[PDB]
Amino acid sequence: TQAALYTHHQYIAGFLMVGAFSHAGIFWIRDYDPEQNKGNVLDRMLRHKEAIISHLSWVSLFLGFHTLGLYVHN
Amino acid sequence: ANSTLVPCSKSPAFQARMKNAPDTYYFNKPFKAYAKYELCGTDGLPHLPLDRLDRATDVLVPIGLFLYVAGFIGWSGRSYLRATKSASDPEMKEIFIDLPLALQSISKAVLWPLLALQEFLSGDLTARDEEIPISPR
Amino acid sequence: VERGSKVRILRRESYWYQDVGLVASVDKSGIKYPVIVRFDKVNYAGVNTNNFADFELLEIEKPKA
Amino acid sequence: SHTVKIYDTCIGCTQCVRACPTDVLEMVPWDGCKAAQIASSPRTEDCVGCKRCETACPTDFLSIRVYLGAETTRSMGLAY
Amino acid sequence: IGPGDFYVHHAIALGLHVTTLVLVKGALDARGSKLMPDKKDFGYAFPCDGPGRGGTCDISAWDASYLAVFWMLN
Amino acid sequence: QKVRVVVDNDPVPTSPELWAKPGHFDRTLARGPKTTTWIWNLHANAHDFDTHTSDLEDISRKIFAAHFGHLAVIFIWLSGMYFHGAKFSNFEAWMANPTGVKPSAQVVWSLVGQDILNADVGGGFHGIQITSGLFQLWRAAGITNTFQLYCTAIGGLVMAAIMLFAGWFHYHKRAPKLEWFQNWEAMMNHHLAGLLGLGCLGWAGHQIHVALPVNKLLDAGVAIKDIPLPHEFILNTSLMAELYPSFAKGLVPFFTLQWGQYADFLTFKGGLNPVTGGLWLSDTAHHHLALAVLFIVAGHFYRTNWGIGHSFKEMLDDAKSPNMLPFLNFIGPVGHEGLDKIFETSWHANLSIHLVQFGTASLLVAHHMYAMPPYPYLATDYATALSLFTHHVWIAGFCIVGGAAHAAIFMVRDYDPAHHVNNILDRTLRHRDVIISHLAWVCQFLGFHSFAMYCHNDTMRAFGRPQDMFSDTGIQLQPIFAQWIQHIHTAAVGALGTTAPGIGAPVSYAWGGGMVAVGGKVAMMPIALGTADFLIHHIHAFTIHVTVLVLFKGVLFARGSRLVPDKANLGFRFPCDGPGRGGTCQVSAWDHVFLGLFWMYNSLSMVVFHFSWKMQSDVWGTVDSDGIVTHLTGGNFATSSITNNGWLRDFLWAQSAQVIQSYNSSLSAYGLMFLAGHFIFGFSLMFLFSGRGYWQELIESIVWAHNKLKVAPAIQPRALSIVHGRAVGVAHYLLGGIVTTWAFFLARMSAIG
Amino acid sequence: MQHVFKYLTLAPVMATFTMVALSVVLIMLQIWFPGLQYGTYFKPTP
Amino acid sequence: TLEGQTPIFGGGTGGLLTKAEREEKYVITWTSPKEQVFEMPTGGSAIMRQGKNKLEIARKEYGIALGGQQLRAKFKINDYKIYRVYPNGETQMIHPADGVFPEKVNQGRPKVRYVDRNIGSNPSPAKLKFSGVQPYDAP
Ligand code: CLA
Ligand code: CLA
Ligand code: CLA
Ligand code: CLA
Ligand code: CLA
Ligand code: CLA
Ligand code: CLA
Ligand SMILES: CC1=C(C/C=C(\C)CCC[C@H](C)CCC[C@H](C)CCCC(C)C)C(=O)c2ccccc2C1=O
Ligand code: SF4
Ligand code: SF4
Repeated sequence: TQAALYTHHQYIAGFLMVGAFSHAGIFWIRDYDPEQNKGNVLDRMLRHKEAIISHLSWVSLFLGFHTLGLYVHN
Repeated sequence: ANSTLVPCSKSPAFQARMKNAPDTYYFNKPFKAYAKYELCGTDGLPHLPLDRLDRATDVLVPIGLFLYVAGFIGWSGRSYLRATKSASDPEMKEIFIDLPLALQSISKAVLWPLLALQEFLSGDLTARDEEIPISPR
Repeated sequence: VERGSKVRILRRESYWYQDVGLVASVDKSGIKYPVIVRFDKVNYAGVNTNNFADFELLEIEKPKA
Repeated sequence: SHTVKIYDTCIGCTQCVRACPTDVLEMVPWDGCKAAQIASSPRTEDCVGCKRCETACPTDFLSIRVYLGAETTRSMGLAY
Repeated sequence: IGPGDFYVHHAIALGLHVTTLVLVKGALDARGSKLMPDKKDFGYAFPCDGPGRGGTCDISAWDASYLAVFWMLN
Repeated sequence: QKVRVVVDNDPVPTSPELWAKPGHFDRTLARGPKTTTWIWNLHANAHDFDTHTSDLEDISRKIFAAHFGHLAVIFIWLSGMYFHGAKFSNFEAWMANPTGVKPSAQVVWSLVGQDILNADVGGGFHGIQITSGLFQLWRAAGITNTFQLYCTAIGGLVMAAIMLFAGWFHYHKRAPKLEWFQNWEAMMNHHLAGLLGLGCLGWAGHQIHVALPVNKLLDAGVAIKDIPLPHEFILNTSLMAELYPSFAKGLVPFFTLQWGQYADFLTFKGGLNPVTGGLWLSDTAHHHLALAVLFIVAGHFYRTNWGIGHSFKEMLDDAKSPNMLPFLNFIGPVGHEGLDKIFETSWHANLSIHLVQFGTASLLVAHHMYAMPPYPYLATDYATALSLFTHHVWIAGFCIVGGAAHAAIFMVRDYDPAHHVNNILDRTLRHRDVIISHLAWVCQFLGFHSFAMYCHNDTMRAFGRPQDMFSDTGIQLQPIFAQWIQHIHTAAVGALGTTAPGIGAPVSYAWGGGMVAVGGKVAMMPIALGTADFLIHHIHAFTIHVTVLVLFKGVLFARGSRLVPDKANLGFRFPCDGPGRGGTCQVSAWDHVFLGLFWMYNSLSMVVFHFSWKMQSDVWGTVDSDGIVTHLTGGNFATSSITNNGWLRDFLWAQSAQVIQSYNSSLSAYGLMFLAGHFIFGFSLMFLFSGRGYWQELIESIVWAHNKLKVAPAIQPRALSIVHGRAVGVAHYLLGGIVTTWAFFLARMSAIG
Repeated sequence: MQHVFKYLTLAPVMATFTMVALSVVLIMLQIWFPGLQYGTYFKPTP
Repeated sequence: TLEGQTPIFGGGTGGLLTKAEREEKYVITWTSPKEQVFEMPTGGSAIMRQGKNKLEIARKEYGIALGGQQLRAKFKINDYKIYRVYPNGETQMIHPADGVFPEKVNQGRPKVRYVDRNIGSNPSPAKLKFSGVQPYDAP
């Protein structure tokens, strides 16, 4: 029961996390208009999206290279 | 102070591994080094803790050694790339290595930590945001 | 802008947005996009030339001589 | 049917019309470009949505755009 | 916890950061990118933009959520 | 007069200037790189000679010169095997004790603990146990010492240099005309009588004069040092007379057609040598001698220059209605007329046929070498026997897929509608919907009546209803036709009655007639077929038919279909024709090869799994003094292979114990490669499941970071093309899966074989 | 011969020389000093 | 009715289906200077006659591919026409629409589905919510 309950709620958590970002993307296309959000904190995020995505790529690359590299070394 | 980690020479589990090890080049010297310098867990294998004020050089030496080499490679590539931007056909200098240019870039990259510092201070390290290709928002 | 000028593209949807091109010719007629600009980097279609209007360009370096 | 739109950045190179496999596009007189012609899409009911016209368009960004819409027998390319 | 727990947490960190990278990149690029500057006019879920401009398979923001489910499951 | 040699003199200067011009062979690539796609395109089009130029004569010259280069590569590889078997092997120790020494010809250095891979293979030697069967091949050839292997290694390097010089000479100095390459009759005559015929005759001479006397002494038990060198059997005729009395009367019986007196060394026994478990070398000598005569006779079949012979064009023009059999006249009044145009101009069409027949030859090699083991101490070397069958099965599958691939290339590029007007090729294309629809149906019928019956078995077994299963103890499916063939072939030799009286022993003991044991291990015994064998054979029929369906749909629809009628104009290799018409992804003939590779892998994986489990379960094993055989897996196949839970548990889970527990042992490399194959398979899945649109957009952000630090490259980074991403995915998928099976097979056989 | 020298500066050729040289340096480091580990580099042999 | 004689063809499985009799059908007619072999749009080879020819095709793309990539490009035939034939017998000529090939500019052709702006000036979908207007159709 303990194993089933932990796995059940963790997997549901993963699906809910995916859905939160999925409907975030739907918001950008359907509901976001730059005129009413000009200059605010939501607009600033879109303005440096390249820095956000590239740095997320760097963290992913660093973790993947060294975690896998240390596993196969062992 | 961490108590579950003890010197490997004092670990009974590590000693059992030392005697059972094969008598080859790969085990005679390395076990002697591990016993004197490493800390071993209950399993008898060396463990690397980051909670000791002492043996801080054992952490900083490999970290600094890598960061210098990695920065050396990066600075060599960066300086070489910026040198070929002034050429008429920069793409051909990326599939054909310009050896005199590469040697100049490598020689300067020895002092890359100093070069990068003046590069950042003079504002020549980064390009301005509005002078960089970007996608529509 | 004029022939030989160095310009910065301001068209948002252009592949060369905020990039630098070289003016090849300017059309004197009343066409919508008379300025022809050539670029060192090709776009995703392999094309390195495009037509722009005056308000979509920023002069950053006058032509030589 | 699919929707094909032509924007004012067209240079009248007729490449999109030549690439269309179902004769959706044709070249019409115009005054907005040096070629004195612009692409038109009078027969979008025959458009399959292959986007060959977009591939042939040299302008940046595209002067011709295809927006896939409601699917019909001929827009799905069905011989049956 | 010991060294074995150290490596698996960093593997979990790799999974969290990559799944976030796929989702965030899809959300922030949902409105458009250099490859497709007018993505917002095509909606959240569309197949592609054809083989032109090098090919645009899995370019929609829906496809990023599609790809992120694989990483979320992993 | 018609057949003659015409060449050009110095057609291409020998200069290294073009070495510094990458992509010179292509007009687009010659301009230089602008994006990273240029680099990939340079390697992808490197050997596509028909896109370098439209001149057929120039293309053919490139084919001829490149083939010499590949021959040089093979000679270097062959020289390596002989040299490593002469310098870093235990070949001499193995020859003394073939049944107690594991062959080994690879020795690793000791730097990072990898010397643990130097296994204790016996004979006072430490190294990696090889499974290529080189030692058994060399012993059958009469090689007894490492010096002879060393000489062969030197000869291999010399032939490699000669091959390399020939390619340069026949491209840069004397390049034959197009008409030279179009001599079908001359080429067939020379390659039948001169290549196959004279090679068989030459090897028959080596077997008779060298291999037979040396191996006869070896099986008699005399030591290596006491066996005279092979040339002594030629000089000292008395030595050959003692072993074979017929050699005392010279060549007189051969020239007087009294060949029956040669029966002492040209035998017709069949069966296996009891001492070694391989085929009788005297049997193979008569086999190759008979082949030499048959091939040489076949080499006088085509008319070259003296009026005598047959013409290719006349046969093909005659094979049409109403000149065919009454029920074969449906091929139409044109028939094979016009097919000669294909062989005049299409290199791809010939490559398609030849790759297919190399698949056929390699499949026959795999099947006929385990049931009739031709080398001494090969059958009882279970690691080598499994490796040889598996290797040549995989080679055949790749060759067959290549045949279908270049068949589709011919259709797109070389096919001319004017040459094929109502002929058989035109008619085949005109009822391709008949062919594909029937093939699709039979694939569905085979899938339901082969695999879904396994699922029926799994459900019945889980229900606790074994009586309702398809098994020998439930609802039986006896392969009566295959069982009947085994009885006919066994009774043919005397073990529909005695139809081959001259054969003493059964042609193969797999069909019946008895068991052969060599070193306390089974060499070959009858392979009984039951319900489990009925089910698994129809699994092979299902997987093969589907693989045919994928490839043959691509070839028949390469020019176009009802969806995209102008696919030929789009080319052989293109990603799609846009999202229109509902979506036209993977319509190209190349994508059918890409999909067919997966189905070939699926088909062949079950073939080598069927071989591995059945041979371990019912053939291989140890024999005690009483003649009782205990098999490697103890007869699991009959009851466990009828469900894929049994395949999952008793084959994959159970037999992976060796590879999964190989850490801290000499087999640990197989354990590492077992995980390595699993990694590459999962790695390939992102190239197959994703698209380049996502990756190009991701590269945009990364490029922004490099632009921010003034370190962006001039050669603009691009995501792999749609086709390139598919090629990477299938390449890593097949590599990962095959390597995983390779480690799984070899680790187990190196431990229990 | 000048074309051969230009070919030797090709990216695949130079990369192969660089990787081979680095692998050689790393390989000899394993031969001369096997078993080097974090917390052990640049320390005398006991 | 449409005049012309069909090319020599022994039959095939890529021809017309129920859709031809139920919904619509297409016919391509042309004139050739000689009798010669061409490729059928759905596989196989056919022989076009000396005089005027008439071919029945399931889809309009078959006629455009045959007339464009084969008749004009290979056989230098430029007088081909494509008709749409309905089951009730109504026939309309659809290619070329006005007697001039679409790739050649012709006077009198109106601008259809033209947007008087660059593609980057399309309004965001948020401003057109619940209005039923797509951004590319916005004025
Ligand atoms: C009896 C004559 C003869 C022989 C033996 C061959 C043999 C061969 N030809 Mg060939 N050919 C011949 C006549 C002959 N040809 C004629 C008359 C023509 C013109 C119509 C051609 C046109 C032709 C083409 C167009 C091509 C070949 C190719 C090949 C090779 C096929 C690959 C193979 O099976 O590897 C066999 C592997 C071997 C190691 C065989 C040995 C190779 C050497 C060269 C044989 C030397 C034999 C010689 C008599 C010396 C014997 C010494 C000793 C035994 C006494 C093979 C070496 C193909 C190839 O790969 O070209 C390089 C190819 O593309 N041939
Ligand atoms: C006698 C055998 C033979 C010959 C002469 C050819 C010749 C040709 N083939 Mg072909 N082919 C063959 C067998 C053969 N093939 C087989 C058996 C298959 C089935 C797999 C194919 C499948 C095939 C396809 C699908 C295509 C060709 C194409 C071509 C043409 C271009 C060659 C090319 O792209 O360079 C090869 C260039 C490469 C970069 C390939 C090398 C990469 C390989 C896959 C790596 C393999 C991994 C390695 C073995 C193991 C791991 C290595 C390690 C480092 C990890 C050329 C006419 C292409 C074409 O356009 O034809 C007109 C094409 O699209 N062939
Ligand atoms: C409270 C939670 C919640 C709510 C209210 C919504 C609501 C919505 N989502 Mg959403 N979503 C959620 C959670 C939620 N989602 C989560 C957790 C994820 C991550 C997996 C997503 C991922 C997601 C995507 C990727 C998309 C949406 C879309 C949508 C909108 C249209 C729904 C649709 O496509 O028609 C109804 C859809 C279905 C009925 C789907 C069929 C069922 C799927 C295939 C599951 C397979 C069935 C499975 C075997 C058994 C499930 C149980 C069975 C009883 C059904 C709608 C506003 C779509 C949208 O707005 O388009 C622009 C869209 O593209 N969502
Ligand atoms: C085993 C399977 C597997 C593996 C290893 C990866 C690995 C990776 N994926 Mg991935 N992916 C997979 C399956 C897999 N994926 C599947 C099935 C999907 C669903 C379609 C995805 C979807 C997906 C998305 C959507 C994204 C990734 C991303 C990434 C990268 C982030 C992790 C990282 O940087 O680590 C470090 C890198 C690695 C661990 C890769 C292996 C490096 C090797 C081992 C180095 C060896 C070098 C050696 C000399 C090579 C030998 C020579 C050879 C060339 C012949 C990484 C390259 C993200 C990315 O690109 O972020 C930057 C990203 O956005 N993937
Ligand atoms: C020329 C050297 C160079 C330099 C200074 C950088 C610098 C950077 N890269 Mg980068 N990169 C390079 C080459 C280089 N790259 C190459 C060749 C590739 C293709 C494999 C990549 C692929 C790449 C990705 C996918 C990502 C970066 C990222 C980054 C940023 C942080 C992470 C990092 O250092 O990369 C770590 C290094 C790598 C990921 C691989 C580079 C290793 C290559 C093989 C070394 C090549 C050396 C070169 C041949 C030297 C020749 C010089 C000679 C002629 C004198 C940083 C701005 C990340 C980013 O945007 O962060 C914000 C990111 O996500 N890079
Ligand atoms: C029917 C052909 C045939 C057969 C059955 C054999 C059989 C044998 N050879 Mg042999 N050989 C042959 C032809 C053949 N040879 C030819 C043509 C040459 C070169 C001229 C040689 C050269 C040779 C050497 C040098 C050696 C052997 C050896 C052997 C033995 C080891 C087993 C083996 O090679 O695999 C058996 C192979 C097969 C079952 C299949 C391969 C046969 C060919 C490739 C199939 C051709 C048919 C094709 C698929 C259809 C063509 C299309 C059609 C329209 C015509 C065995 C007795 C070895 C030995 O001494 O053993 C003790 C050895 O050292 N052979
Ligand atoms: C295990 C996974 C799996 C399965 C079951 C299938 C099944 C099928 N593939 Mg397929 N495929 C797969 C993986 C799989 N594929 C993968 C990974 C690839 C990538 C390479 C492909 C690539 C591929 C191609 C390229 C082709 C196929 C084809 C086929 C069909 C072959 C005809 C057949 O067997 O009909 C019988 C059907 C089955 C055996 C499926 C299982 C049925 C179960 C066991 C019984 C169900 C009982 C009952 C009906 C259930 C109803 C209950 C109700 C409540 C639903 C069939 C639908 C071919 C095709 O369509 O030919 C006609 C074809 O051309 N596939
Ligand atoms: C991951 C991925 C990419 C991204 C992959 C790219 C851009 C290719 C990258 C190749 C690299 C640059 C080759 C070199 C990698 C080596 C591991 C580097 C060795 C470095 C030494 C120092 C060790 C695609 O472009 C793509 C396109 C279409 C379908 C699927 C995919 C896909 O899955
Ligand atoms: S291809 Fe583009 S630029 Fe050329 S005519 Fe068509 S829409 Fe205008
Ligand atoms: S292959 Fe890619 S670009 Fe082509 S139709 Fe399919 S998804 Fe779109």
